[PDB]
Amino acid sequence: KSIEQRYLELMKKRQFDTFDMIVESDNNSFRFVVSHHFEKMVRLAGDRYHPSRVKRLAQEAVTLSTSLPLSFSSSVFVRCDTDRLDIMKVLITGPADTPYANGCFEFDVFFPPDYPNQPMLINLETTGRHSVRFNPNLYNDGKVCLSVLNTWHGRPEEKWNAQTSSFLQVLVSIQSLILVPEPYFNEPGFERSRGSPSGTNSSREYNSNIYQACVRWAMLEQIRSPSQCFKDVIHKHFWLKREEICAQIEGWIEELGKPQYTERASRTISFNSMVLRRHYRHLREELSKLKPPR
Amino acid sequence: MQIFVKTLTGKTITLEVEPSDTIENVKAKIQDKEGIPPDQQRLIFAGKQLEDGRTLSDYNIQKESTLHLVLRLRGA
Amino acid sequence: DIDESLYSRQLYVLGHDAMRRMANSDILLSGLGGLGLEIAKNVILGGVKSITLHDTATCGLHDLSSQFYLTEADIGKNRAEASCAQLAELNNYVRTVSHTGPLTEEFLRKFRVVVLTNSDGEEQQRIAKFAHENGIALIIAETRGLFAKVFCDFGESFTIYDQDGTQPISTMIASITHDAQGVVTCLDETRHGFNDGDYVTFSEVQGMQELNGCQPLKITVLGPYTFSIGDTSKFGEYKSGGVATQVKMPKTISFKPLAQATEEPEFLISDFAKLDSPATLHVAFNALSCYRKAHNGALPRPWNEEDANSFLEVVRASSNAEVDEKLVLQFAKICSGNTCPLDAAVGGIVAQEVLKACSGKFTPIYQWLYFDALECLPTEGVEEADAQPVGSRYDSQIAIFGKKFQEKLADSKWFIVGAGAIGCELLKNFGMLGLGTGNGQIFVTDMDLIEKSNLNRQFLFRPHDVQKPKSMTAADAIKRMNPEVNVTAYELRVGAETEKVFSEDFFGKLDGVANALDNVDARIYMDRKCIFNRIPLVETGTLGTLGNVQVIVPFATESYSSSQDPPEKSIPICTLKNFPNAIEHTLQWARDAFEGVFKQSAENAAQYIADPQFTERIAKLPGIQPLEILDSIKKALIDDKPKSFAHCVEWARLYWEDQYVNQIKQLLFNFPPDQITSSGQPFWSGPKRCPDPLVFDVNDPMHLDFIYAAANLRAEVYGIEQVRNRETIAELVQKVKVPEFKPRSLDQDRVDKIISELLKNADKSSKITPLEFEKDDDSNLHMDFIVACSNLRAANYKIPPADRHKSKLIAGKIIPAIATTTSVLSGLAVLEVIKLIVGHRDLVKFKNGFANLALPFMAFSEPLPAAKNTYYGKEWTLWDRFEVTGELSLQEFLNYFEENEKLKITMLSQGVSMLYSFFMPKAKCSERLPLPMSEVVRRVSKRRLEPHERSLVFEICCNDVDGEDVEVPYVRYTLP
Ligand SMILES: *P(=O)(O)OC[C@H]1O[C@@H](n2cnc3c(N)ncnc32)[C@H](O)[C@@H]1O
Repeated sequence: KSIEQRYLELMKKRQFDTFDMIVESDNNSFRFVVSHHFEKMVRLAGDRYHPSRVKRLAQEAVTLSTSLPLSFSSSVFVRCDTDRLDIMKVLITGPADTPYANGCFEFDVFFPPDYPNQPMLINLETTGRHSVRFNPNLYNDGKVCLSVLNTWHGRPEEKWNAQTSSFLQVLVSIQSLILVPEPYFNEPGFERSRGSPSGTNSSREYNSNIYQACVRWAMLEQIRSPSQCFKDVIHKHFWLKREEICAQIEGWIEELGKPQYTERASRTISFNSMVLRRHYRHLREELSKLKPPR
Repeated sequence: MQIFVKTLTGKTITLEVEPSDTIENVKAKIQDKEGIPPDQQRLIFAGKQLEDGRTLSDYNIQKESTLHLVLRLRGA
Repeated sequence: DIDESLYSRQLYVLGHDAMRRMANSDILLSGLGGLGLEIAKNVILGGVKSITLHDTATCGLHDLSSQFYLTEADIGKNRAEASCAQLAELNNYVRTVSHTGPLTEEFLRKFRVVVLTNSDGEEQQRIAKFAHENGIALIIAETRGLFAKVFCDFGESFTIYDQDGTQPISTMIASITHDAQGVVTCLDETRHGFNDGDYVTFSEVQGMQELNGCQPLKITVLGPYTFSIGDTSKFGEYKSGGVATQVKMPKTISFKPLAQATEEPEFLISDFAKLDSPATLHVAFNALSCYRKAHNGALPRPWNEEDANSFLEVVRASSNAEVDEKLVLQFAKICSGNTCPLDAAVGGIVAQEVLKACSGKFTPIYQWLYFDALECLPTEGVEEADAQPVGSRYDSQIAIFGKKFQEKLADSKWFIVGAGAIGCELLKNFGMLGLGTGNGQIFVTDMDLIEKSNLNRQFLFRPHDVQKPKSMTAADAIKRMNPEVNVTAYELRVGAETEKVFSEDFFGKLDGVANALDNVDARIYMDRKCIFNRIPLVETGTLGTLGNVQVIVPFATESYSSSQDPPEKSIPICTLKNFPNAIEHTLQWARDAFEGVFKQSAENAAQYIADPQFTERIAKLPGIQPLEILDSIKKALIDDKPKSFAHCVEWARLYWEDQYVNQIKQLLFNFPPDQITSSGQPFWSGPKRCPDPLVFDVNDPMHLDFIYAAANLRAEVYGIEQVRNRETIAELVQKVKVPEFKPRSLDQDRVDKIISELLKNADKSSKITPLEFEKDDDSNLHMDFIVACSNLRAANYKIPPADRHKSKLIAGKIIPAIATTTSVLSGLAVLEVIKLIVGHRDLVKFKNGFANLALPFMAFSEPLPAAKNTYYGKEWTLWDRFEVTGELSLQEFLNYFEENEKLKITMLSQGVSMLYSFFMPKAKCSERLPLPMSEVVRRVSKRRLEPHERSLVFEICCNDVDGEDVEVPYVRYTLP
């Protein structure tokens, strides 16, 4: 079988599953054994829930057990608490031909008690301890900016709709509109500057920054210290695609080595290329240590 | 036919409907003109609350009839 | 000025101009029965300059049915004199006096508004003519059994300054056409919301600068996104920008005198299903006086057929118009009675009309309002012998409902959740009704304590009752009004944590629940409890002049959760972060800054100081959490710890610079001010305002205010003594050196190092204390800091600043409230409670109520029946459930359904937990199958089962024999 066929056959079984995120503690309390961003909100909510939330979450789980996107380019993996559907973690691999390609990005999802009336809360965890802004819509504090997650006035076809909107729609929206090939033009106003040499240089600078950011945090830290929920998935994904990842990073380094027209962008590109080589050496060191999965 | 919808805050809305439209259609026209989703709208007429799946003929809503768009409040 | 600390909630409804006008108005109230007492109470709580209570009747046993300020010892005394002493304690800013002399012409000239109750026809006509001739607002109110009448005559020329009570709406302008019918188009297709025929004004318009600050212009709404303002060809070409703001145009109307208005009445409709009722009620109320004149001043006897026939004959003789004879007979049969909730509602309406007359705000009743509550009566009526008086304080109520209904009331048990304004009014109405005075009981619960701002609309509390529990104080207060009332009070918040007291046994002996809460979570919880225990629930909610009542009947109507309310409006992350365009965004940003700076930055440090073993506890946390806590503790305790107030001032100055200069400079570096997109529109256009960094000036009051508040709060956090001297802080802040800023384009080892640093350098003698945001205290400087921060951020983006009043309204999430609305909606709720206690089950009798006292508007609807669904041909609603008894294993539980109900359970849940599912791990599924359901619930929910829990509720998602999903009722699992 081709490597793509093996990847598709192996990652299909682990798309949706449950993990022990919460365990019993003393004096009728519970503690988190995994790092969840919305633990404080979970504790504040307590046992409050709207009656429709149970049915909505059951339907969402039924949809997610079979309809999660999966391809050799990008895939989505969802883990939920074994006893609570409203606490979830999402792993999205970067699509091909983008600065995020083959990078594992982890999100924390909490469904509020008012769901599906209020939109769910999603926060990006792969931020490099808030030192990296991966996208104009992905602030370094973890907040995700999407129109579908807004109940504010907006426009009826763009707001969060209690009938039409769903978790799968939000995941696909992130996967296809945030991890775009040219994230620089995601900012409004900058979109119409594309096609000009200055816009091209700015996009190249942004992509050069994102290259090293992704290589360090989305790949190296995920291999070194994977999340307990996605350990097996991350190991399999990085073992099956080590050669492709190495070739892609070498291509990135070669692209960054091309001459630049402006010195201001040239200095930043050279610095980012140096950092990218420094991180790629470590990544090559780590990839060789990956024992093959059974 | 033309009907009027009064909001609990006193704003008046004019709709162009037909005696056979359904309540879903009326709510959709209201959604165009105001912006509330149809499931958040409470229409009162002649002591009756309009429910989805019925037409204006059952409620005997005729020309120049006035509907009331009410809502619930969370104070106390 | 107006004492905001007392009138805080009422100011957001009325306004400063209205409150100033009411503070100069003298009120005369004639008649001190139940209705008059309610009117006086609401008016006094409103805060008029003075009120004079006039009455000629003496207190009797029949007055105790609704007068809560009269006792049996007051029988024989003048009602006004007896109630004046107790009424004066409601508000010390209002001068309350009592008058017993005749209502001479010279005496009437001293009052702005005159309210007439229980006055006869001749006196009514004379006083109305005199008041209309001499420019005195007149209101006439009456209550006869279950009927009401309100008349308003505010003079020949009455000016209304705010017709509807809604805030003006402003919209951003995208383009204005330059022609004879210029059309204004809104921004990026956002609905303006302007009504047709509105008046608007323009500001911040570039190119068409002539429209800036112009007089209001009548508009024509051409669509949901565009409107026309007339000819715009005389002005310059429109460039960009512009904000159109709605302007409230005053209206002047003329009121007919009483004599003319009687012949040509204009009716305000109270129920749109009774359009013919007001015409008949007008004649009935008019002919009541003739009947009294013809029968020695005696009203028709309760439920007497002969007197009803005589009254019908009198009505026929007095008028030639056709009337509802059945309605006339029903009116005659119960016109001699009197009940409390109707009096409360009519008093709340009449008091709002008095406030309208005083202040000129909101639209008055034009001109007659007639209300009835005939659905509270039994369908078969009341026998005459049952309605005879028995020498009790409920005689006027027995004259309406009979003695058997009084016995039913005495044995009723009802639960009131929340003891706020609505809760206090419900308690008063239940006490005066006689509910629970026999073998029944009245339960009231509330977790809050009494604050000063609560005294404005909660009449059961006194200034010396501050810091006492609400529920206990309210119960003690209503015990004095009616000694026979049995009340049990709790200081508990209803929820999952208090089910030990509010167990299934507690709800098992209840007859109903009345909701008086201020949040949706408690409403949802109480709705779920009422569904599970199958008891009726009455839900009430208010917002300013708006109110609503919903009645939920088991097996009859839909529940509270069956419908959805609009979600709470949030703010987009980018709008709050980088591009604010309204004062709400800046206020939310200031609130978040306050929280993050004065609370979140010190919680970990305080916990570390208090708990010696905090480090070892946080060393076991997963992920990067130990580092994220240890570095915050280090930053709070070593790096940013101020050793003196001078360091606090320096930190405040640096924080000001970072927030209003450095970050704005960085944002402008990222996006240049003159950036223009390819198609032509600049980046800093439309909803985005180009900011400009501020320049610090110690002479500027705003900058010094921010420095003062921030430094004092920072000193309070670390325990340093505050320096509340503006001159000293101004002197100190001028010596601070601001560093230059330029825009820009092993974990275990770190944990051990930080722990060692905390053990060595950090001192446990510190007194770090996070601050809790309190808005109602003016000496804690929280609101001062919020106002300064929000106004400075607004000055950054050229957003118009907001004063302390609006900032407190928005940032504090204050819900405006007034007493008149509360009284109306509690009266309506108690009427629904009476209907429930009677035994009505048809949805025709029950009425969901909606009101807006500003319009004035009232409307009703039948509650919607519960939705019906079918599985295997069996109909079920939200009230039906499965009954599974005994103790069963999980496998036995699944097999029970699979064998009896022919349903395959694919997902079994208990609340937020998940006991079983199709995608659960095989090992856990095998483990949980042989265990009893109680043990499975204990394991999954991670908490013990309390002994008071006698049953559990399960929600199941099932598949039929054909493999398709079907909706099924929930399961009630009875523990052995
Ligand atoms: P308004 O805010 O004047 O009246 C509301 C009162 O209800 C009390 N309250 C709110 N939420 C609860 C719960 N869950 N349980 C008991 N009491 C509640 C508030 O404290 C106000 O007194």
